Formats: sequence, structure tokens, C-alpha cells
Amino acid sequence: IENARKLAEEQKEQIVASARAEAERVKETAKKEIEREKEQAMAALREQVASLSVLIASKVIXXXXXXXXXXXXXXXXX
Amino acid sequence: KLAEEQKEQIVASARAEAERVKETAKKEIEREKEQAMAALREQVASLSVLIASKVIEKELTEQDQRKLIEAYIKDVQEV
Amino acid sequence: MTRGRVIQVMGPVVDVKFENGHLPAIYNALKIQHKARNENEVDIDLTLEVALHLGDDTVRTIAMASTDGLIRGMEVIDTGAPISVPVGEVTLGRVFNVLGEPIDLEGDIPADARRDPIHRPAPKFEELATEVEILETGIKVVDLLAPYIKGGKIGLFGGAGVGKTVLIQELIHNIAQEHGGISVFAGVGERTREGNDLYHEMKDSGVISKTAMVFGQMNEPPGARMRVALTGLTMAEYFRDEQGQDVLLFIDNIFRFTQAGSEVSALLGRMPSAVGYQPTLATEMGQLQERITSTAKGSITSIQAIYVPADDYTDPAPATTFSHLDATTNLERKLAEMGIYPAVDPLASTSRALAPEIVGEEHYQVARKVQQTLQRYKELQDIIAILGMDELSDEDKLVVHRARRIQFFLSQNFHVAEQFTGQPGSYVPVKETVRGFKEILEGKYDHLPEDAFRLVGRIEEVVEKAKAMGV
Amino acid sequence: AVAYSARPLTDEELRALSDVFAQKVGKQTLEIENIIDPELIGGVRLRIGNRIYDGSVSGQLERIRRQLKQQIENYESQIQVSDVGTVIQVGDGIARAHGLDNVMSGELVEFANGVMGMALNLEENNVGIVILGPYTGIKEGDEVRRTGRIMEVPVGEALIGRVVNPLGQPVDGLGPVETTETRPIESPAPGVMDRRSVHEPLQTGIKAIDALVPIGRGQRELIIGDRQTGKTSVAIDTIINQKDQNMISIYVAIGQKESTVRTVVETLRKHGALDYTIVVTASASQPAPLLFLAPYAGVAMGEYFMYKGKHVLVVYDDLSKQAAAYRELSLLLRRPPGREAYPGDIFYLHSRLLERAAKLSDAKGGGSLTALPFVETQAGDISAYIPTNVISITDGQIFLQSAINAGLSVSRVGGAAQIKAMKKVAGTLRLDLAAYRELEAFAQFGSDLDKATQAKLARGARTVEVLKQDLHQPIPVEKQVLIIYALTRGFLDDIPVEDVRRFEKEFYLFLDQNGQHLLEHIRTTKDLPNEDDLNKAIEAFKKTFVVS
Ligand SMILES: Nc1ncnc2c1ncn2[C@@H]1O[C@H](COP(=O)(O)OP(=O)(O)O)[C@@H](O)[C@H]1O
Ligand SMILES: [Mg+2]
Ligand SMILES: [Mg+2]
Repeated sequence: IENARKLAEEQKEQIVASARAEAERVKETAKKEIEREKEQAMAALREQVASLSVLIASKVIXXXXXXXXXXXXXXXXX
Repeated sequence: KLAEEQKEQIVASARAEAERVKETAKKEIEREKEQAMAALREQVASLSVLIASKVIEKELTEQDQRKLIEAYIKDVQEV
Repeated sequence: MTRGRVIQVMGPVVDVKFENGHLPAIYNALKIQHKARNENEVDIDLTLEVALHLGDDTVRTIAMASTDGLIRGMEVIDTGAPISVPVGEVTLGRVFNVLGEPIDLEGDIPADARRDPIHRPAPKFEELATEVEILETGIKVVDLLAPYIKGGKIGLFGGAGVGKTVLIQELIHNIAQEHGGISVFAGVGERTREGNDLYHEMKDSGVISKTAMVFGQMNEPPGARMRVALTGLTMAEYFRDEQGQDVLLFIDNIFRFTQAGSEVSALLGRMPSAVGYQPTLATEMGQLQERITSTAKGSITSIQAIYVPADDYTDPAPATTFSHLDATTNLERKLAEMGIYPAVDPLASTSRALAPEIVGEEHYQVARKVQQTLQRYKELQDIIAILGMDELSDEDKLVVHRARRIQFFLSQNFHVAEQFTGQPGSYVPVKETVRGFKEILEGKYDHLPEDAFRLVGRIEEVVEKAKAMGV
Repeated sequence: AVAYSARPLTDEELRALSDVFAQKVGKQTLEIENIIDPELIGGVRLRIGNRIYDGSVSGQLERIRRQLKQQIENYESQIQVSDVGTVIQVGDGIARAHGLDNVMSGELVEFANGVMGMALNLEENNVGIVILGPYTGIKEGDEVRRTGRIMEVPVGEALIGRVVNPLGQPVDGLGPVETTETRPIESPAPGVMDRRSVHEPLQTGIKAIDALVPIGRGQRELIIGDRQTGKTSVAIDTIINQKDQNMISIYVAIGQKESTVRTVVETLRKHGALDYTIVVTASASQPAPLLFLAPYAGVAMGEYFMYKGKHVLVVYDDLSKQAAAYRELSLLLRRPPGREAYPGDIFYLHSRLLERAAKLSDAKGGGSLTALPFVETQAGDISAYIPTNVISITDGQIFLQSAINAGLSVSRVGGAAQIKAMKKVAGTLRLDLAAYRELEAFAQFGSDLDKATQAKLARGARTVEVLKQDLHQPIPVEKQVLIIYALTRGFLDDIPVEDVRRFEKEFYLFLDQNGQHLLEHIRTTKDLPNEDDLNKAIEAFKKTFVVS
């Protein structure tokens, strides 16, 4: 009885450890994927943010002003 | 009999705990993704604010003076 | 066309500024009625009672409800009189607020009914009537050692959770039907579920249609808990002084009135007295308690329950209220912890009607002997505690033997306590109580076990209970 | 009357604006003292009296405020106005400000730092403010503005399974809470003609409470004892036991240690009790103003469910720490102290809170709200100030001994809040417990007749061994009543007192195996099953039992 309970507890603990380790591995893969997506979206949505910034300034207040604003944003980033 | 039933109960409880841990990890990943999207939006908003400020500074204020006077009169009427 | 303005708001206390030579008198009632002007405002419907004149056309008033939402600058209206309350036959069988508005959702009292002011002076020396008659309650420890008067003031002192409410309900059940007159119940600073239970119990029993109720309870601001006893007092005074009737008056806890006064006086700007109380404790207590009297027209029998903070009987409030009572009843936690119910202390409870010419000659001797044996037993507690019962003389052992039996026979089973224990409840007339204690003092029942005396009505029931116990 | 503008405005425009504002405000004439502040390049910001009209630069910052088509093309910018004041005093957690003309009593104000406060006293030329947060960022000369709302908390079903602080800000780090409703912290209680008597049981799962001190839905019961008597364990077991019952639980921790709060939340999450629980926390390092609003925030969160027809249960982990925080706050305002230095309205502070628990009538919906306040004593003194203050508010008490003390623990409403099956068997158990309790007082060393030697001692010892329990293992009412019925009917009298716990465990196993009809009859009828069948089952178990 005690031996069977100990075996069941050991198997349960091993299963829990395996599940936690698999979750950690999935978390590492998800973190890497999220970082790569964050960088790519940072570039793309930074271009989009420059365009939307030109649009927002115009709304609060064409192509040449947008190009000048893009150059200014690039200079600020640099 | 009873010992095997207790073993099965322990196994079921461990399985439920593992499933809860898996759900918590999935929710943590979703929360991380949501926070990353929010941070990207915040960075985009800050860049938009900076670029809009620069553009508005570059814009001519000769008509902006009259626009500000008109907006002040409108706000006076509204309030 | 005379208006005030709010100047300060500090909790339950407000300050109002008026025009020159247009100030309201003390105790007047003022009204605020405000409708929101924008989204940063709420709606206000409030009444205030004038308390002080501070100079510079400013008065300081006490609020009857919550002051949240008040804005410095809102205008106030002077009614021209104190709080006025409806009186007469229109208030019999109804439940009321502090301001006199019904809260039982059965309709609205017409605006043309006669109304009386809350504040008035006491009756003078040339109008009271002095005489002592005895009121029967059916309680052994009350009938024997501290009988009630038929036209006086009765007090029930108690700590927390010792049995004030159960005793109040038992007395209501026994007396209010036998009275056959009018009764008023005022509840100040008590549990709301208790009032909800009592209303339905009265409606089932049928004591309603000759009762009026007023409720200001635990959740209300201090200004409301201060001036609720005065509303029931006015309602009873109408009957006494206009129809020459005999009126009963119950007050659920008279301590809350002084406690609310103490809470207000701090914000009114007064230097505190001992234990932090207000300087005007005795004056307010006397101003309330001197209107509850029996004049030449009618009488007002008032039964009041008084709370004792931290089980300290020397606190300023119980000590001050002790002086207005004709019969008192003190409940102790030590007796309740032993299972004795009710927990009346047989030596500290007094009555002015315990005289040989009022109750009789046998009653007086029986009560005095019982008290003497209880005091003698009380004197021997320490030496029994340390040494034991083996180092006593024969007379002392006899004293203890009879004292335990007497102390257990002072308990009883009540009608309203049936839902707790199960016993139906008992009622004992005076003569039976005197007879039973006379037999106990004579050593007639010295052989029965001491446990057969607990929670019975009469002494024949003691004999039956001993018989069923195998002896 | 001072304007901030990017460029010096023309005198004619200044005159026109001054005349317009003179006409609007209500003054015959007005003069503006324009400034040359160049930071505000968007437009003009006016400050007259204690009112401000914003320019256009703030709109860009308002753009960040509109973080949230494409923001409706930056949405639209409007001239937002606000009423302001300035601080003139700050220290020990209480401020004091000028301005704020049209402020209300009990309103919420916001400091320039970001912290919030209450408007407490509106004096002639002053406002007293209580700071709900860290006060080391507020200095004299700072700016404070109104919000236009009486104090309130966010309420809804989005709060279920979250840990928040008395203002509704999450502290577990799982993200924002998406609610859409609010409720005022100070609200009136249900009236006399809105309630009804309590007639439903609340099952804690503990035999001693469920049999001797029953609790009903809509009651107010007090749990009182010394420190190190373990009342948090009672609270956690009661909260865990409500898994099947349709109940919503709220746990409020006042003045506790944040580490123990962390471990309690971990214990709750293990047993799956976070699907119906809200946790409100204010630890020992937080300001006294925050330690004093937590019970009111909890009750405000509970009343949202209560006034919809649902049933709620609220736990206040210590009222004796709320009392000390309120005494500290009121002594800093220089108010005359009373007994034990407590203020005069320390009774009102607790009576106004515990009177919001009620069993509503059927015209109001039929909801309920149960309350379980905690009070901690010193050396078991039940006649102190605060313990007697709270004993006179509730409907009973449960005194834990440093093990329920049945000589001081009582329940008024309970008794009608019990099922018939337990009501039939509780009386005998109470009498046996009393018999042992008084017998042992003198019979420690003394011979007795066989009656008092066995029937008055062995039965009591067996019932005292039965009443014990273990942590985080609540018991269903059917099993509870079956074991109590067996003990009161007379079995176990030939079982050694060292084997009763194992007897009970094996009896539960036998029941779960081959007592389905008994259990279903109890669960469906709320009455005892047939006595002959019960005796037959108990005899079969006794025959199969291996007495050691
Ligand atoms: N006459 C009585 N007989 C039996 N029990 C009583 C009696 N009076 C009070 N009790 C006990 O006291 C409890 C109620 O106390 P209560 O009267 O409400 O306290 P308070 O003094 O605050 O009104 C009940 O649970 C009951 O067990
Ligand atoms: Mg009372
Ligand atoms: Mg605790």
C-alpha cells in the first residue's frame, strides 16, 4: 500500500516536472518568436508611425512634406 | 482496491495541476504578446508625437495666430 | 425672501450665513433643496437643526442625514419652527422616521393634519401626581426582589450580549396586551433586523392598531440618532395631555442618544469632559427624561433598556442615568455564563415599591431573607475558592446548601426563548413565587438535587422534574 | 487673468478676449496680463481665478492620452477646462489646499504627481485632503484638480479571479481590469421593509461550526480569538467549500503580511477557488487612509452582485487593524480621544459597515450577503472595548480557544438555518458535549458510579475525537450528519478512542462505495433516511471493520 502510494506519487511528480519543462521550452520558443516579430513590426510600424505622424500633424494643422518629415524622423532616430 | 483508488486519485489530481500549469503558461504567453503589442503602440505614439511636433513647428504660424484667436473665441462661446 | 448660504461643511456639522437681523432661533429647522446644474453635481434634499450662534450673522447647525455632495455656496431656507411631527389617531398602527415621514409604504399622511414641535419644556412642580401602585410581570426575580411601579420609570441595564432584547420582548408580550391602552415603541441605535422581526411579531399577535413605532437605527448619522426619542415622546405626550389616557413607552437603547450627542459635540467645538464625553451630558439627559412623567391628566409608564460600555457600571453615562429610575434591573455576564437566565443580579437591583405597606408583610420578609442568604453566600466565595468546602462550620454549609438552590430557582423559561431551547415558557403570579421561596427557605426541599431547580416556572414543576430524574 | 501664448498678441485681440470673458463670467470689466512663455507654441492657455483653458500643445500630450480609422485621424482636439487649487501644507499623510471653490464633500481630487485624495473638510478658505497613496512626492506649491465624482470603485464580473487594492487597481500584474460600472463607497443600507428572515444554510464544511454554531445566508457572525489560534484557516476552508454552492466569495486582507497574502492566494488557486473569488489587499506598509477604506471597497464590490439576485460572502480578516488605522488617522487631525484613545465614532465606523449585510425580500430580488468579521484579543479578554463594540453589532460569535468554546460561542439566527436531518441529531450531541465538559471539571481524579463513569466520560471522549478535523479537507453535510447520527445513536461505544479517525475515514469510503441511495435520499429530501436501512448499513460496516 505504502509502496504503491510512493510509486504513484513519484510518477505524478515526474509527470508534473515533464509538463513544466515542456511549458518552459514552449515559453522559450514563444519568447524568441515574439522578439523576432517585435523587431520586424518595430521596423514596419516605425515606417507606418512616421506616415501616421505626418497625417496627424496635417490633421492638427503633401509628398514633399512627408519626405521631409521622414528625413527628420530618420535624423532623430540616428 | 482502496490503495489503487488513492493512486488513481493522486494521478488525476496531478494531471489537473499540470493542466492548470499549462493553461497558466499559455495565458502568460498571451499576456506577453499583448504587452509587447501595447509597447509597440506606445513607441509608435511617441514617435508620432515627436514628428507631429516637429512638423507643426515647421508649419507657418502666420495663419495659426488667427486660427488660435478664432478657436479661443469659439471656446469662450462654448464654455 | 430671506436666504442663507453654506460656509463650511465638516462632517455632520454645517455653518450657514444669513442676512443682518434675520437669524433663525435655536432649534429651528432649515431646508436645502438642490438640483444638479451639470455633470459635476448631484441632487440634494436635506434638513438641518440650528445649534449655535457664533457671531457675524453665522449659525452652526447639525445635519439629519448625510452631507456628501454639499457645495460651499448653496442656499438655505428657514422654516420658522422646530421639527414638527404628526400626532393624533393618524399615527396608530404606523412606522415613522425621525422627521415624521412614514416608511411602511402604505400611503402619505395628509399635509393638513395637526403637527407638534419636537422641543418643549417639562411639566412644572404644581402638576405632577405621586402615588405607588404595583404592575405584575410574571417574572419571579422581578416580582419578588424589585417589583415594577404602574406609573414610573423602569430601567434594564446590561452589557453586550447578556439579554436586554429578550427581556424587552418578553415584557412586551406579557404587558402590552394587558394594558389595553396605547403604547409607543422607539428604537434608537439598534439592529435593523431586530426591528423587522418585532414589526412582524406585533402584526401577527395583533398589538398593532394601538401602537406607533419610530425607528432611527445603527446605520443612521448622529443627528438622526439624537432626535428620535423626542419624536416618540411627542407622540405619547399628545395622548397623555389631550385624551387623558394611560400610555406605555418603550425605548430600545437610551445609551445611543448620549453616544450620538458625544459624537456631535466634538465637531461642534467644545472642550471634552472626562473619558472624552460632552460637557453637557447631565443637562441633555435631564431635558429628555423630565418630560416622561405622570401629571394630573394621564400617566406615562416608561421601560428603558440601557447599555453599559465595556461592562463598566461606573461610566459617566450609566452613572448619570441611574438617578432617573424608580426600579432598576442589572444584568451581569458572570450569571449568564453559568446558564442562569435571566441574568438579573439579585442584590444590585432595586425598587422604590419594596415597602411593607405597599407589597405586604410576608413578601417583604421573604425578599429580605432571600437577599440576606445570597449576600452571606457571596461573602464566602474566596475561602471556598482557595481552601474548599471542608473547612466550614455546619451553619455555613447549610447557608451554601440553601443559597445554591435559591440562585438556581431564580431562573425561568420564557415564551420568546422557546425557539432556542424548546420549553413552552412559564408565567408565575406573585403569591406563588412568595409561597415557593418561603418553602425553599424552610428546608422543605433540601434533599432534591440542586439541578432540578433550573429553568422551571413553579415549585410543583421542581417536584415533577426531580421525580422524572429518578429521585 | 493671465494668458500664455506663443507670440505677443495684438492689443485689440487682447481687449476683445477680455471683454468676451468679462461678459461670460459676470464682470463689467476684465484685464488680461499676457505673458511671453514660448513653450506653448500651439496656442493660448488662459488662467483666470482658479480655472484653466488649455492651448494646443497639450493636445499633443492629449494625443498620448488618446493612445486608445487610425485614431479617427488623431480624433478631435477640444478646449478642455478644469478647476484647480494649490497646496499650502503637507505632512503625515494629510494635505491642505487653497482654491477648489465648487468642490463637494467626499469628492475625489487628483494631484499633479498622479496620486488621489479625498476632500474631507470644506472650510471657509481651505480644503482638507486625505492622501490615498505615497505622500513623499507632494510638496507645498503643487497643483491639485477636481474629478467631479464622489468616491467610487469599479465593479463587475471582470474582477473575478483578480487581486486588487482598495481603489480597484490590479496588483497581480496580469494586465488591466476591464469593467464598465462604478458604485459609491458610502451607500445606505436596506430598509426595515426591504428584508426578510434568514431561512437558508451556509455550509462551512467544519463539523463543529455546522452542528453547534450554524450560519445562514444573510447573517453576520463574528470570529474572535487570540493571535495564533488560526482563523485564516477557518476562512480559507469556508471559502473552498463553496465550490458547488452558487456563491460568490470576497476576501479582504487588512494589515496582514503580503507574503502570507501571497501564500493564501496560492492555496486558493490550487483548489480551483479562483473562479468565484475576489481578493482585496492592503498590507502593513501601506498608509492608514488605505487601510481604512478596504472593507468599504469590499462591500461595494459585493453589493453589485447582491442587488441582482445573487448570493455573496465577504470576509474581513481583521477589524482590529482597521480600528487602529482609523484611530491613527483621527489623532493626526487633533480630535479628542476617548476610552483607550479611540475616537467617539469608532462604533459608527463598524456599525455603518456591518449593517449592509442583509437577506433581501422577494420584491427586491431575493439576494443576500453574509459577513464574517475577525477580531483579535489580548490574553482572551472578551470584555475589552472593540470586542464588545462588535459583539453588540452581529448575530452571534465563535470563540476560538488558545477548538470552539461552546460556553461563549452562540448563534441567534442559526437554528432556522439548518437542514432537518442535522436538526434532528444536533441536540443529543450538544448534550453529550456539555455532559463531558462539566463532568471532567471535577472527575479528573475521583471514582464515580458506573453511569457517570462511562456514559458521561466515554461518550464525550468519543465525540471530542470525532469533532477534530484536518486542513483543507471540508466534508459534505450528508457524511457529517451520518457520522454524527451513528455517534449519537450508540455505535463506536466498543471502538477504541485511538481508532475513531480511521473508523470515520473507512466509513466514508464504504459510503462512497455502497451508500448511494442513502446519500441521494438525503441530498434530495433534506431529511433522514429509513432507520432500519441506516442500522443495517452501519451493522454491515461494523462487521467488516477490523478493530485494532
Ligand atoms: N431569557 C433568556 N433565555 C435564554 N437565553 C437568553 C435569554 N436572554 C438572552 N439569551 C441568550 O442571549 C443571546 C441574545 O442576546 P441579546 O439579548 O440579543 O443581547 P443584547 O443584550 O445585545 O440584546 C441569545 O443567543 C440567547 O441564547
Ligand atoms: Mg438593547
Ligand atoms: Mg487574522
